[PDB]
Amino acid sequence: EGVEPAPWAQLEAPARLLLQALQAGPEGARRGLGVLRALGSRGWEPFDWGRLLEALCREEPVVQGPDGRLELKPLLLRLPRICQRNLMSLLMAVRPSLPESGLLSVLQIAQQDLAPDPDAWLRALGELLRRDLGVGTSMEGASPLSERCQRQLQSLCRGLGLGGRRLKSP
Amino acid sequence: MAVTEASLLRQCPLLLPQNRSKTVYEGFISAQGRDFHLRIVLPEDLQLKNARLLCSWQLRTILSGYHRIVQQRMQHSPDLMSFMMELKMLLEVALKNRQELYALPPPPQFYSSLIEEIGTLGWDKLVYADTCFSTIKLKAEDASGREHLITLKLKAKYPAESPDYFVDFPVPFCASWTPQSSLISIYSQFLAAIESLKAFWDVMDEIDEKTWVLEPEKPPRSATARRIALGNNVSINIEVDPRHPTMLPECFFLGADHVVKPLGIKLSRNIHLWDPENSVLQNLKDVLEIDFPARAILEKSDFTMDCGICYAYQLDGTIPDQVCDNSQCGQPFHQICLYEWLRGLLTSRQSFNIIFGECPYCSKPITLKM
Amino acid sequence: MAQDSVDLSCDYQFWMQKLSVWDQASTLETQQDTCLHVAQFQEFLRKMYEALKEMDSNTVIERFPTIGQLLAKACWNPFILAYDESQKILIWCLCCLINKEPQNSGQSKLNSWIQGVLSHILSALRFDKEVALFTQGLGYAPIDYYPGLLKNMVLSLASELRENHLNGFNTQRRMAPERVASLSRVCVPLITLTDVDPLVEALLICHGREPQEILQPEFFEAVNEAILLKKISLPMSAVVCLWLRHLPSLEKAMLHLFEKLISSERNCLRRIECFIKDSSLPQAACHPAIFRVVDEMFRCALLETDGALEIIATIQVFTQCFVEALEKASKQLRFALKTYFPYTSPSLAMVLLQDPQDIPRGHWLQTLKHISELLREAVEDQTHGSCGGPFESWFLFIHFGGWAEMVAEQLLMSAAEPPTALLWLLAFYYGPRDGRQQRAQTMVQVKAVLGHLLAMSRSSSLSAQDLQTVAGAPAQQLIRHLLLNFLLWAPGGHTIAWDVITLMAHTAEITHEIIGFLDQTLYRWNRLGIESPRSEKLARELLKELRTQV
Ligand SMILES: [Zn+2]
Ligand SMILES: [Zn+2]
Repeated sequence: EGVEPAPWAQLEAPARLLLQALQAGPEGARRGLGVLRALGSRGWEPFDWGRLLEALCREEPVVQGPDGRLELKPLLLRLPRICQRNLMSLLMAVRPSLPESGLLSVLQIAQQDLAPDPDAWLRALGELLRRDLGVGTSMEGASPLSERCQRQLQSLCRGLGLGGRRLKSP
Repeated sequence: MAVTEASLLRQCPLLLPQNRSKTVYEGFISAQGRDFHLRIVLPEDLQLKNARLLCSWQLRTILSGYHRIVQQRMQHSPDLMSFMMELKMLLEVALKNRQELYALPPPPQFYSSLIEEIGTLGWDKLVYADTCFSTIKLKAEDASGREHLITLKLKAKYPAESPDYFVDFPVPFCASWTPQSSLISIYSQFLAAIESLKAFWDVMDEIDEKTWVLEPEKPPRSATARRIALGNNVSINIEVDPRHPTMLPECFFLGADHVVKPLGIKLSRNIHLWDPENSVLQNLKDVLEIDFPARAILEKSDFTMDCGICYAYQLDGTIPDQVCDNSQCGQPFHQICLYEWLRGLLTSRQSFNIIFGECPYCSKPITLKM
Repeated sequence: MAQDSVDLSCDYQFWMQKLSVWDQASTLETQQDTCLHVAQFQEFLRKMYEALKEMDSNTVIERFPTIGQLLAKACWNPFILAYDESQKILIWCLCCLINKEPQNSGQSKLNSWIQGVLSHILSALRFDKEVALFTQGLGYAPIDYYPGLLKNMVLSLASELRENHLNGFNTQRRMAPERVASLSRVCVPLITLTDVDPLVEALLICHGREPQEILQPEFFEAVNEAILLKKISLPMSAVVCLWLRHLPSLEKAMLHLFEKLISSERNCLRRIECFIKDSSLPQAACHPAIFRVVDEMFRCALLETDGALEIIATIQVFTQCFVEALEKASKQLRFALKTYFPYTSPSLAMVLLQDPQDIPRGHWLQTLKHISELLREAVEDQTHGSCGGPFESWFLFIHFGGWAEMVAEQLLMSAAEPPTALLWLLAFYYGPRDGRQQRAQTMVQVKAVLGHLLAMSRSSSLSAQDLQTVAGAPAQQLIRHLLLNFLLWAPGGHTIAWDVITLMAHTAEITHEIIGFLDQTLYRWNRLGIESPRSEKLARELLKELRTQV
């Protein structure tokens, strides 16, 4: 009746194993790295990031919020929140060997443009991946942090004698 | 429009009301250039809590895996118009997901032009093409004499849009695609990337020749790390930058705490002597003031004897003991790790003190007795 | 001694009109709102306690109108009566309202009512019936089983969470998330009760398989405040889990480190190190998400101020801690440094990680002279396949103390024929974003200054005005720091240090700057085990006397 299958049920077995590993708390990202060396070791030495980053954007339906509202979510927002955070950490780790076309489709989801109740950690890891590609200078105040934190940190640094270095260039 | 008198026309044109009292609609519903048969009978009043909705078997097989959602939406949805909007949205999703089974290209542009372009390339290059003609894969050679592949994935419109290019080598590959460009264009870009990355390949090939590389085995071309072995029961891992390979790498040491310390010390003291005009090996040998072994054991190189969940030996006294009943996996585990793993999976079933499940790596029956 | 009633008499009506809404908190919204406002209620009660304490009962009618109703509503709400000291203060207030010698019957009724509410607080059986019957039969009172009962409820719930966690995607009873959120609301008032920490630790470790959070951020804010004030003492796995599922709690932790270096413990780097090590941030910053967020905040601060020595020294300390935690607990499967420091060439970091404890004191020069080469290449030859810019190479180079600070002290040792690469490094340290035309002028100024200082050192013990001449711009902090290193190094010092310090310390900012310099220098020496006791005692005395002037 109320049995729910795992949202990585229909995926390629190695991807399934990776997403099973990342589930496991803060040691999820290290375990993701161990998984990738344990597939470099096996018969399929390459790992199909380009297939996983399509599956991460593929949409399926859910009914959340009120009793009745149909909405379409991608995988990245449908799989467990610690799998999410340890994913994006692992994509920071292996960014150079990833296709940009897939990454940008992922980062657009992570940005969560026009959503209530966002994931601050997903948005922040989005920003930190954009900055590392070099397509998210963005000409904004788009920083990983909150406006609250950035303001409370201006408020304290104001109470300190500014240094003779010149790092901002007017 | 607001009312369901013109908004319904504009958003489902091929639904014709049979009856005067607009209660029986019949006809076709559109989704991604495809019309599906549909007959949607209401009761005497305007209520969807109970209604009939029959389909063609094409549409039923295409709405496989969403029947519950549609049934729920029939009861939850106020109006017919919004139900049709949701149904079109859902169809678009189903088709875009199962894009494999549902498609047809425009041959007069497609099938001929791709063969024309592959002839423009030369038929010594191409090595693979899929029966849907979606995937193709091409080959090229280095001046050093190395084979390097490039996978393309093509859409219904190949020349209109960019084709998805998948390539092994580690730096992100950038291909300026125009609608006027073609396979020779992207192939020239591929050869350009090859001749650029020549130096990195040379370094990693020299390592793979003259050292007992340990834990990548048959490494890909994307890999920048190479855990080299030296002496006995100590190794050094080495990550290399493609743009600046000959420059100093991030490097460190695994093994015995009493053996490793002088190596870190000697590295710290000699690290200023690195020079990016020689080779990595020819710099490492005079930095660490040692020579390497060339496959001191080539058969029993190493079998990772760790938990295969936590990747550690010695979790809280426990040892890797629980293994796979399989010749191809043989992967050890711990009781605790494997219990926490198997208690999750849906396949697993627990008797009194026994859990049967699938081995994580190979998905074969594995038994755990607590 | 101005108002004495008005603000308190307003807050009174506020609180009584809030208690009446709350009313035993048998729902979600009452519970959340209580969990928000309870702290201010505690302070309100302290002020009310002072007010009723200084005066006496039954004579005065200031707030005696509804004080009864207030203290009752407080008492029958258990989210209040389980917060830190709220129960103790409500007891105090009821003790103040009592009277020894009642005269009118109303005061006797009051005293009876006070005994009643006190009895409700301490000793009423508002629990399941049969357990009270059974215990009363066996001759056990509530005080000699409630502890074990609590203990057993807590273990039960904690096991249940663990089993709902292990049963991820399995055909079994799923702990309803209403219950998990309920427990998370209950943990908030009684976070400082030792008899509940298992339930906290279990809630943090047992994230489970949901896409949304089931706990609400009041839980996380509560736990974090308690972790940082040392009132709960969890293990490290749980505070990492906390950071890593509530990002504002990790920002709020890193701010609580900045108050310690801005306000409280300016230039007591031993105390900064003690706070950092007791905190879990080094251990937690081995997850790259957390190291990236931490460096982003360090960056914001390096920029708001224009290169504050206090933030610089704090970063150096943090980085040392983080390194000696990464080494400890990154044996198998460790992340590559370009994952923590992604904005630079890995070569440079792999040089700068190498500690100078490991190297002889004489071979520091060669290593610095090599680092200068790599920074110069990375800045000046800014071509594709390199750093993002000069600021990035600087911000890295600053993370690794020892090297950045040792520069001047090696210039003085080689002041005869100064190395141009060290001059370059020093000018880079005290100013990036300058350009070669500026850098050359800076370096030649420094070279002339080194000539004069070497002349003065190889001369006898001379005045302070001869030094103030060369001290007399865009290169002032550099010359100040170089001159301080001259004082500590040369044996001509420990005689005329005061004469120069007094002249240089015009303002308080220069005083703070010199204090920071000297604390950093002693931390550095005591760490590397390099010391001349003359310079140690000299610097300690100057620091002691200047910390009074500020
Ligand atoms: Zn294990
Ligand atoms: Zn197996």
